[PDB]
Amino acid sequence: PNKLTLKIGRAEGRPGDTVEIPVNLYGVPQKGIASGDFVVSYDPNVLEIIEIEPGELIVDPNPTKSFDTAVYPDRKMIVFLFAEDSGTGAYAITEDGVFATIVAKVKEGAPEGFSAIEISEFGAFADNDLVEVETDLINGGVLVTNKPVIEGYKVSGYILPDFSFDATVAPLVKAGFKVEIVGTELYAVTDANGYFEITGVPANASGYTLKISRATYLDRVIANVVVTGDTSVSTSQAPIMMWVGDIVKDNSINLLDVAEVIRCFNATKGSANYVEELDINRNGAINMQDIMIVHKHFGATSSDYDAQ
Amino acid sequence: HMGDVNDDGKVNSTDLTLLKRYVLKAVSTLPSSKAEKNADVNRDGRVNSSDVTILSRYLIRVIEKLPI
Amino acid sequence: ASSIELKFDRNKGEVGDILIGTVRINNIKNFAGFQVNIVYDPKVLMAVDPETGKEFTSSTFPPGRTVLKNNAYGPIQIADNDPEKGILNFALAYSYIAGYKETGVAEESGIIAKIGFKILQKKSTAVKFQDTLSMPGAISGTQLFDWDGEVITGYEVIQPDVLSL
Ligand SMILES: [Ca+2]
Ligand SMILES: [Ca+2]
Ligand SMILES: [Ca+2]
Ligand SMILES: [Ca+2]
Repeated sequence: PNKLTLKIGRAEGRPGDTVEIPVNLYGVPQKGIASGDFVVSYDPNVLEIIEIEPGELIVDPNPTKSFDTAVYPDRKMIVFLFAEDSGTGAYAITEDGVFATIVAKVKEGAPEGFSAIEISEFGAFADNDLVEVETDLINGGVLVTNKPVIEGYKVSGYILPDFSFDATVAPLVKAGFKVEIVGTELYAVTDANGYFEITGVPANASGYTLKISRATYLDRVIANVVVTGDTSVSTSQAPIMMWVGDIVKDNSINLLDVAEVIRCFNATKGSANYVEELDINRNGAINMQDIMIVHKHFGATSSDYDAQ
Repeated sequence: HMGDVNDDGKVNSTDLTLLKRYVLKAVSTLPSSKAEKNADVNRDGRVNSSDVTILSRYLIRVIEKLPI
Repeated sequence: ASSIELKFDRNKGEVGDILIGTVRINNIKNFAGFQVNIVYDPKVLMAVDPETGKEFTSSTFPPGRTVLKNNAYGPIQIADNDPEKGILNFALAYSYIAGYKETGVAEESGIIAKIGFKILQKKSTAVKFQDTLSMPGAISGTQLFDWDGEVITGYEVIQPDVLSL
C-alpha cells in the first residue's frame, strides 16, 4: 500500500559465505520519518552477524550518530534504533529505500534450508512532527544452499588426434591438448578421454577465439565461439581433430619436421635416440609407421583446418 | 514511567527524538509535568545531553533498567 | 593373392659369387610405403650392391625398385642396416600420399629391393624376413602402408627357400 512498510530482505549463500540482507523502508510520507525502533530475530546457529551498515536512507553526514544497533547472539536478536540526530528534522528519512544492510556470514556447519530473519518486536516509527505512524512488517531471511555458485560459464568439448593408435595407449595420445581462450588467461587441458572444460568464462556474445595447442601438433584456431551460457564446442562422437607432425613449430608440416623423426629412426623405448613425443603412436619404437602418420598432413598449415 | 518523554505510556524511539529536540530547545515544551520528570533518566535534577545518551543506550538494551 | 616375397636367383654358388635376392610385392591395395627387416648370417654372406659389389653400410639403400618412383609425391628413402650383425633394415614412402590418393591409380605390384649376397662360405645358410624390436606389430619384419598412412594387413609373407652348400 501507500502506508509505511518495514521489510527485511532476503539473500542466499553456501556455508562460509558472507551475505547481505537489506532492510527496506517503503511508503515513506512527504513529512518524513524522524525515528524508529524494533527488534529483529534470527538463528545464530546458522548466521553470524558481522555488522549492520546504516542505509543510504540515513543522511546524517555521520550516520552512526542517528542510527544504532546492538547484536545479542545469546538472546538471538538485533536491536535497531533510529533517532534523527540533528534535532531540527534535517536528517529525517524522506525517500523509500534501504534503511540498513545486515551483513552476515553463514556459519560453516549450517544446515541447508531457509533461515528466517523476522521482525520480532516493534517500537514505533514517527514522522517529522513526532507523530507515530502505522507500519506494516515483512520478514525475510537467508536461503542456505549447498549449490555452488560460479564465476560464470563452462566452455567444453572433445579433441581427437587424427591417426590410428592402440586403445591401451589412448589415455596418452588423448590427454595434454591445451585449449586456451585467446586474449585471456583462461585455459584447460584434455583428460585421458580427450575432454576439456574451461570454467569461469565471462559471458561474451561477440564470440571468443580458442587456440588448441600441443607439442608436435599443428596449432588449431577456432573462432567465433559465442558464449551466452555454458557452451559445448564439440561432442565425443564428433571431436575436434588435431593433426600431428608440426615437430619444428612453424605452423607447417614439412621436410624439417619429418627430418626430426628420421634422426631418431628405429630407436626404442630405453634407446638413447628415443624420444617419446616422437614415437607418434606410442607403440614403443620410432619407425616408418610414425613417419607415415605425419605424411597424412604433409604440406599442411594451420589455416588448412576448418573454421567450424 | 522513566523515559516516557512524550507521556503516551510507552518508552520508544519517539521519546529519544523528542528529547534530543527538547535538549536543543528546538521544541519549547514537553507535553506535561510528568513528562519533564520522565525525561530525567539519571534522576540528577537536570535534563540534558546525558539523559539523551542514557535513553539512547536503554533503547539499544545495553542498559537493563532505567532510573539509575 | 596378396604377398611380399623374397626370391633368390640361384640355389647355389661358389665363394665370391653374388647371389641376387629380389624383394617384391604382389597386389597390395593402395600401396604407398613399407619398412622391412631382413636377416642373414654375416659369416656366410655379405650384403652387397648387386651392381657395384660394394659392401652395404648402415645407410646403404637397396636399388632396383619398379614402384613408388613418381616424384610428384615426394618419395623418401631411409636405410638403417647393421651388416656386422647380418641385419638389413630399410624403408621407402611417398610423402604427399594425398596427391597420390587424389589420382586414383595405385601402384600395387612390383619390385621394392634387389640385394646382393656375396658368398663367404660354402655352408648351408638362410636369409629371412624377421621381427625386430624396432618394428612392433609388424608382420614378420614387414610393414606395408597405404595412401591413407595406415598400416596394411592380411598379406602373405613368403620367405625364400634355404640356401644349400
Ligand atoms: Ca614444422
Ligand atoms: Ca611408433
Ligand atoms: Ca513515548
Ligand atoms: Ca540528567
